[PDB]
Amino acid sequence: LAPGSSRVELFKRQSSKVPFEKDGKVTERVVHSFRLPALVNVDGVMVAIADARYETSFDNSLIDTVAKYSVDDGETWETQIAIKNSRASSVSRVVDPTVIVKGNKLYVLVGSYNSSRSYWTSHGDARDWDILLAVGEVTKSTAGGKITASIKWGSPVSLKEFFPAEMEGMHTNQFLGGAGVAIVASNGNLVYPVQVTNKKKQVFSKIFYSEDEGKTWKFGKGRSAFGCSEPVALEWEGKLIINTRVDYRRRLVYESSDMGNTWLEAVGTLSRVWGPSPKSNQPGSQSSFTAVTIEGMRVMLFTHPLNFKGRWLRDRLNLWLTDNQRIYNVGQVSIGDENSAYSSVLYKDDKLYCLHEINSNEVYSLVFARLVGELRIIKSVLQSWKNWDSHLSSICTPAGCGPAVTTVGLVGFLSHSATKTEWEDAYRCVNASTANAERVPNGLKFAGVGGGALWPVSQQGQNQRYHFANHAFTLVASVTIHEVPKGASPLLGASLDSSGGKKLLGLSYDKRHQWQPIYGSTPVTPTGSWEMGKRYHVVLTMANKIGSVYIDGEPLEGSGQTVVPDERTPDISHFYVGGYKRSGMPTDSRVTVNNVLLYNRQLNAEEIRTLFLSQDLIGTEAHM
Ligand SMILES: CC(=O)N[C@H]1[C@H]([C@H](O)[C@H](O)CO)OC(C(=O)O)=C[C@@H]1O
Repeated sequence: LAPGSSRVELFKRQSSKVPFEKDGKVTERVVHSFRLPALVNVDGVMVAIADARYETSFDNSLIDTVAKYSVDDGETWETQIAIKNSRASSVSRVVDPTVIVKGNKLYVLVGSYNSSRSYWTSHGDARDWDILLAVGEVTKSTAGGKITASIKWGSPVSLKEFFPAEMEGMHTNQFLGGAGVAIVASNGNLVYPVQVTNKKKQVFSKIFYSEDEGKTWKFGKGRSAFGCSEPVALEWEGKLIINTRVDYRRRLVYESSDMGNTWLEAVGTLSRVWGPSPKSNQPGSQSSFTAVTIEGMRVMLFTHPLNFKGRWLRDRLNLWLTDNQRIYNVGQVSIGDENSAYSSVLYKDDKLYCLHEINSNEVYSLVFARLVGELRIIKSVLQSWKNWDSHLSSICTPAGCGPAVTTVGLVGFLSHSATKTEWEDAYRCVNASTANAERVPNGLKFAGVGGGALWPVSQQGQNQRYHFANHAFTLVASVTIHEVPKGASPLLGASLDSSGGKKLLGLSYDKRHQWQPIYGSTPVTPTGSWEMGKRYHVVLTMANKIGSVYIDGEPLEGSGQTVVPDERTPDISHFYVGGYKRSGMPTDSRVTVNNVLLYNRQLNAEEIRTLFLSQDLIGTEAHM
């Protein structure tokens, strides 16, 4: 982790002690491993909840739920056991503690097991399982001229009575919380995203919520796909966003406007973006996923390990920042190549913290980190986002003023800034690589075999921030052709393969001064007319499997065709700009490209016409 940042080993493996209560007797007991961090703020007191695995890190062993709390931002802590297991056997355990804060109360939901030695999803029945809720009340005193906190943990109550034997077809077996930190919805509901099994041993996610302060609970009727576990959720613009774990696959993300009655995959923003390993073929993880306000902008924070080592090692814990449009990698929170899987991020009084695991030889500690550097970076990126959105929106468009340039769904913008080999994203998330490029105001001039710029889509590798483009996009640019080509040459497009030979949608230009719009695999029909040196406005749109190509605000003749067979979903390799950037491709595009914009939707007619009219006003050169 970053410059200026620091940590301590707070929950220390084989060292920290907790008050182990059995049969009315308490003994300070050393704990082998601590896992499943949840870090929250209750009325100014920081509270950290986790598993205390007494003798071993094996999942199916002796576990109580431990809590530490601090009134001085983590400088000093008191320690308690928030929830004890049944003591029925040497493997009795309360597990996957999931926390909600409302007023001065901490709602903690745990699974409770008595004697099984096997993993929960493997169970053929529910005989060893219960689902419990404990409430902790947090009070503060200023006696003695100091702040003293205390937390009184009530007895756990079983919520089993609220679990229906049947759901939309299936028969239910067990459920648990998704671990970490859940929420109170804007309407006051307590909301836990939960992981549920059926008699087929399939796992799936749902919304489990209470409209009466936790006295009664209900299930939404919809669900995730099968295979989605450990769900984590936040509320964004009136809707729940449910971020799920999928072992051996990319993470799936869903939105619901009705407490889980209906679930829609968020294909246009966050779903399938985050991979659980470099090859997305290893176990997933628990993730922190919260909505916060920083310097007045509403955003989301998300953590997940990169897992270069594989299996459940889960090294290299990374933190991400997004506004539901752009997706920025803040960086690695953990240190070196240490194993570091589960985590919890907290933003309190304009300070950022992380409670996370470190794992050596299957012995786990939780470190408590002060993310000083990470918050500095975050605030710089958010400033950049605000500044450019402000710039675009402040432009008085050719009428007094016409309609504003749209920033809604604007994800990336290539304009004046660039280096010898990169065209820089003004929004700072994804740069394009270049070859044979010369800098010019608000863009690049390209020439020669192998020339052009490449804006990676699936090529981003593990984490694919532009996976929305396989469902809808609008890509815009101003282009100027300097030489008549020998035969069709490319200007702009979306490629389905690494070379650019198989295109989803694109535009090329030919020796007869015609345009060559390319609609999927359809045979190309040249059309319209172009002139050398003239600056043209180009827009490619794709939505609902149909692509269109506009020139100067006007649809090329024949635009509006099918570019995706309704069976399949595309896997776009990259966008190419100003050529293919492939030496293996024989084309030589001699062109200047300025002001490339990528939106995560199909722009409408008015929007398209406004961008056309304000071409010469949107560049970044004059304002840095
Ligand atoms: C009850 C239980 O076994 N929980 C385990 C959990 C589980 O797999 C998931 O919460 C449900 O599918 O996974 C992990 C894990 O480090 O990957 C830690 C927990 O020990």
